Amino acid sequence: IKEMPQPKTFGELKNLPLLNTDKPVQALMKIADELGEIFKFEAPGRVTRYLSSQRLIKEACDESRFDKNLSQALKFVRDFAGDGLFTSWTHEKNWKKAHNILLPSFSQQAMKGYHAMMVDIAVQLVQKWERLNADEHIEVPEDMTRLTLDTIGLCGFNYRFNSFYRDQPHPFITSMVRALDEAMNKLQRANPDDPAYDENKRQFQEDIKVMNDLVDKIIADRKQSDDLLTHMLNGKDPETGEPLDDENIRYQIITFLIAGHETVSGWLSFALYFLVKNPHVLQKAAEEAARVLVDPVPSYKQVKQLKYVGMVLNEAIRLWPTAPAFSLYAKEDTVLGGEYPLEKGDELMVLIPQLHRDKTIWGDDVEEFRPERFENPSAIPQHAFKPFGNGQRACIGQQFSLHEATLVLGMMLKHFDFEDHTNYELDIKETLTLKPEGFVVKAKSKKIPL
Amino acid sequence: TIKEMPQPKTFGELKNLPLLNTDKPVQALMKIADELGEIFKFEAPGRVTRYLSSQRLIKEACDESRFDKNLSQALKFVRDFAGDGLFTSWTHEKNWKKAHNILLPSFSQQAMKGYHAMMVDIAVQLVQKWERLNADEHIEVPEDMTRLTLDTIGLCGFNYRFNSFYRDQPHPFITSMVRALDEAMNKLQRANPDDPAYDENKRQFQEDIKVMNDLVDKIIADRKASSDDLLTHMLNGKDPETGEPLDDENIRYQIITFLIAGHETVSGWLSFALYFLVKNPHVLQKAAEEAARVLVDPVPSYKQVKQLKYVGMVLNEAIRLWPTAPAFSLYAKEDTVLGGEYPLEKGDELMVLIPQLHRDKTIWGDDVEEFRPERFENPSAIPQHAFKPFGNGQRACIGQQFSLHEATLVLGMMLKHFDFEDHTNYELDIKETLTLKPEGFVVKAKSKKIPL
Ligand code: FDE
Ligand code: FDE
Repeated sequence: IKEMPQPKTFGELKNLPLLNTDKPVQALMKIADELGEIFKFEAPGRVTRYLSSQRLIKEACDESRFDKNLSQALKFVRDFAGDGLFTSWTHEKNWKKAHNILLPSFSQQAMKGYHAMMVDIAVQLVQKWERLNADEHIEVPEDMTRLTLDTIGLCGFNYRFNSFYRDQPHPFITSMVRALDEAMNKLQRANPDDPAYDENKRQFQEDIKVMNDLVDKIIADRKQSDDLLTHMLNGKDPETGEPLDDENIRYQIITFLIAGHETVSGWLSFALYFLVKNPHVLQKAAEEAARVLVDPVPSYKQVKQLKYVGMVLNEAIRLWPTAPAFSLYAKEDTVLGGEYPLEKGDELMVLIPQLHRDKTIWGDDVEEFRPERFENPSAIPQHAFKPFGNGQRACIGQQFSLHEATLVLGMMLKHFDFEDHTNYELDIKETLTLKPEGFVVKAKSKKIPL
Repeated sequence: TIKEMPQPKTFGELKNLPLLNTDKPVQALMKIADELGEIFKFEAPGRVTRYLSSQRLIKEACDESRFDKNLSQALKFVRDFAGDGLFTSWTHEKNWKKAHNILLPSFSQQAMKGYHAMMVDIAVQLVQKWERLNADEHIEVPEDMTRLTLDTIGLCGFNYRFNSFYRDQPHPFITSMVRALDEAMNKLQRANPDDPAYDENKRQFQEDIKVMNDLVDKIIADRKASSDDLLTHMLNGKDPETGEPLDDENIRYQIITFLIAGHETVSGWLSFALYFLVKNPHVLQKAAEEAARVLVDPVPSYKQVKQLKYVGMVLNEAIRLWPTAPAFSLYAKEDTVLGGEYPLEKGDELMVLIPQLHRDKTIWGDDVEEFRPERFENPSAIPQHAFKPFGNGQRACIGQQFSLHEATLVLGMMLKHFDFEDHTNYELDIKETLTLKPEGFVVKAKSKKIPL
């Protein structure tokens, strides 16, 4: 039962200066590489422990001892998402209520309903790229969020953002980035009440009104369908017989627009990066897509058969998990790993990109992109691969993402050949999530019609 | 016949508490009363209470020899900032009867003639706000009603001007007060009060207590500068029974109590009164007939307000359907049997479900859900204890004369100066803090172009 490592302190500022970058998650990974499986991290008022090894995280994922915690990041995001599924505490009224009301919308059969609409937007993406003249290129992260925002909008709410009819980023997304960017910058503000932050605070509200105005436009377009929005309005709580409060329903819409398109958007962009940097892996998935997608538009069953594309997807999110961390707190007093005592209420952070690079589980080539590690999904021991959270607070849209990413990635491989014409150097922008910045490619159409 | 009491589904050691995990508990209890009848038991971990809905038993609960006002768990939570004020006091406490005798003079008929000028001040400000809206704009009723009623309690009670109509967003006192009242209501439904989910709530609650006290510190200090209003009786008056004036801790509680109770239920009341009228245009047209008839001066006099009797009936039929203070609690002085059927031990508590009492078919007929102001044309015809929107007995509402005069004046001038359009076909949505208000009620107002 020994003492815990800790990085450099700056007097009364503690460890806060060490995350004084636009890339805090990558700075924590360096500290993890420098200090190991666990280290203590102090801020003016907060203290947290970062876990990097599967040995300690395996006990942290035990729901008998640990419960989902709202990190200082989520408490700031709660300023515009409120008590929706992502930023809710487990033991507060609306998490249980809404979790059970929304869960039918993510069943395997609900996915069959989404498929036609997912195919709608994916065809729009293929048609955008097929109409590029020979000199033009593609901005990967921008066209992916065009697609992922449109999917969550059409399937969830029957609302058309028409992102492909906008050369500019969609206004909802542009202020959302600023709101998520603001939240992350507040984690680095020592004294958030300095007058210097008065422009920053007023812009922050300006961006929330933009997010709420769109939601009221989504609500006004309804009040003919059995989508996710019908379920928010109509589902009863079995114990009380009542539907979700209107203020919560606005909160869940925001949550799904954000969590339901950004992490999928980063995902697809990373998968395209690793393919275009590993050209043999790209032709093996291109062979599978040419084999399985035999129709002008894909069917639901065909997506289920793109086994190798799926492994590409799992190996990308292993290397770069687009939601990079989740937080826990100590239900009751306990000792961690038989060496580290924790009092009730002590907080842990699972550093997901560090868990997925644990040499002791994945072998001594953790940093290489090898999709063939997931040819045997069962081989990997429990709690070693945690890109979607843990337990009852794990990602509810866990199958929706996989189907959307697989379908979209499948059709791109069927219809285009991709050249990394600039020799792109991977640069990971951090909002609270991860995405490659300025990643561009060229796509020669294989001239297969739709 | 002595009989066992109805009780809805139980959820283990949580008892009946899961049933009220909603944003609108009073309308949920009206659903339970509708299905289990005139009385049911409701259990929570530490507490037990029985909810009454029918006049036959509620007239029995209104017997002051057997039952005395009880502080429900909701009132005990408000006591965290209302303290020893009139509303959160036990009848047997030293500071209830003391403060009651000191402040009751301020709500007399003789005081009412003095307030009339100040009420007109606020009311004219509201009229002028609506006359200066551009053609496309609309009116959010509860927000402008709180602007009116709060400015009224400030000026009439403390000679203090909140200037709520010179503000775009709510007054900061109003936001901190509602968040405090919202907290108090939500602590009632909460299973595990030490869960980390509630640290922000405890923080924010304390943040909201300091702002309400700071504002009271501004009112008290602003007088040490400078009258014969309610605050003068608080500071200078002495109790006629004991010859003691009020404790300085207690005076701070009385100012808070009157800021809350002296504007919140009147603003909801007017909002509902305006709601039912845009929904019954024959009733609305009849009420503007009387206001155009009686209010012949640019501003109304005290005598003219007392001559608006149909407008008053509109207000009474409004508050029957939606009593903005929806319940009050009682406890049993001694062991007694209620209705000859339900035995109660000494100290057991009761709750009066006022919107259900006002929905008794045995008293009001088979159209209790219809908005008919003409039930109040015959003042004597109502049975006793059938209409209890202002509490009971010695703990009844001290300002019901005050509220009625304020509400009737404002409702009267609105009818004289405007035509009201329900341009959205507004669907009634009743937000619950601990009181009742319509939430998103909006209307448009055509100026009748009558000068002031
Ligand atoms: C719609 C959608 C879509 C999606 C996607 C995704 C991707 C790609 C990735 C991801 C992730 C994730 N998620 Fe995700 N997602 C979603 C969602 C969600 C929600 C709602 C949540 C929360 C849940 C609960 O709690 O209930 C999540 C969730 C999630 C998580 C966890 C959180 C915490 O904090 O714990 C993670 C890690 N997600 N994700
Ligand atoms: C100033 C003012 C104004 C007013 C108004 C009103 C309206 C509109 C309604 C109402 C109500 C009421 N209230 Fe009212 N109000 C007031 C007040 C008051 C007070 C102070 C009280 C307490 C009394 C004794 O107890 O002493 C009341 C009170 C009252 C009541 C009772 C409570 C109990 O718990 O019992 C009720 C129900 N209120 N309200």
